[PDB]
Amino acid sequence: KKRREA
Amino acid sequence: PFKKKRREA
Amino acid sequence: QGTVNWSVEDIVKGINSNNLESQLQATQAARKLLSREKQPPIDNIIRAGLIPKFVSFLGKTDCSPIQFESAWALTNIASGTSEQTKAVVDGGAIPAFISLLASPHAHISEQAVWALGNIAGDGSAFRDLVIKHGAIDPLLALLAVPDLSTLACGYLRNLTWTLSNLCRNKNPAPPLDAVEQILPTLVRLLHHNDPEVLADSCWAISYLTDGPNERIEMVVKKGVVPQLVKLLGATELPIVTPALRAIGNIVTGTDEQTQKVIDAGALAVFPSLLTNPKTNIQKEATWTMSNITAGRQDQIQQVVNHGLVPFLVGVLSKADFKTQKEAAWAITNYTSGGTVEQIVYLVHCGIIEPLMNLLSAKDTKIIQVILDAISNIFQAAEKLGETEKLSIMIEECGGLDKIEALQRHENESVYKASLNLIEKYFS
Repeated sequence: KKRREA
Repeated sequence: PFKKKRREA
Repeated sequence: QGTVNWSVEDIVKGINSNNLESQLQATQAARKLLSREKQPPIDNIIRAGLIPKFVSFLGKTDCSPIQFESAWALTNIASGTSEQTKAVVDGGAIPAFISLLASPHAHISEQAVWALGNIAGDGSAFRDLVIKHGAIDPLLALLAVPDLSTLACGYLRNLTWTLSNLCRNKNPAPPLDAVEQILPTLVRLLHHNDPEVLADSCWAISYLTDGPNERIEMVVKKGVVPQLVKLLGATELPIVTPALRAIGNIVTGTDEQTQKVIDAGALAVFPSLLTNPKTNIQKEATWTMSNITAGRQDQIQQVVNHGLVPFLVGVLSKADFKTQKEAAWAITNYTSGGTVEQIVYLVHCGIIEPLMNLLSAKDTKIIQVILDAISNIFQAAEKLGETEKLSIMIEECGGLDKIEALQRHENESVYKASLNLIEKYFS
């Protein structure tokens, strides 16, 4: 569910 | 934060 | 009067003389072209063959002035394009600059630090070559004083900036063993009261906590989260920006790493971050909230407790479009992992109307995120026997006119989720 930085 | 920095003037 | 505005050919004539003073004045002349022209002729200098002459001047311990002038000229060439940095590296400059860190002249040791920062700053391969030549030990030795405040301000700013370039870049990340040598000094710079040292320290921590959860653990274990949260509340936007980035990276990790930032009181700063005049701050704060609402139900409850849901409703109503896209993610995660009570609370805060207004966006990723949220809200309506109420709300605000259309949409994921919300609810 978590989203890492571009 | 600018990866590279010139030493200017 | 003397060394102002020479041409490159004159510089070459001087550097090629067998006269150390003539070499000195032509070097100082090169340095003034490279420090005083906007658009310096770095390429002509390189094409003239001068880099390896400057690198040999770094070793003239007998003549500390030409050390400084050549260190300054090489710093500025290395500040250019990667091909320009490479010419400096190929000229043998790394080990020469590393020996100059031992110089008894502060202005020369400072310039060596500045040059190594430009080299390390080029990317992963040069960062890792500087580490391999052994720069870390003598760089950290320059900070081995009881009180950092006895060091000159510009000197300490340059060091911090270079340390941060040794932490930067990610295909690959810096070696673990470098990171472990550097972390204790970085924790110490993070308590130094100078805004530019605090800024670059937080950037360093932000590079180190981007990546896999094992990297985050090694930072979080150093006990820095409470100091980060304190920098998060600063009035200096150049501190707040990397402090927010570092905090945001930490909440991409495990539920236990996420709880450390909750426990340190991060959520109390979010009202100001979520209404910040700088759109980049709003964007990142909303990204960070989206990773917190991807957490456990008890972490969702702390967002609720701190009064933040109205702020997410506010940011979904009226923000720059990339900020709204992040608020959309925050809503989907909240509705996918929240309890039914948390979800009723969301609807009571006014989530439906701005969620529906965003279905007129020309961007397919957001539309899927929003349909996903609708469907999760409906499931909690199912569990409540209130799907009746919910469909009226959506019809009443313009929801249905929008969802209808997305049946006739050029994307499989879109028309399936919607033609199905219709076939199941509208009805």
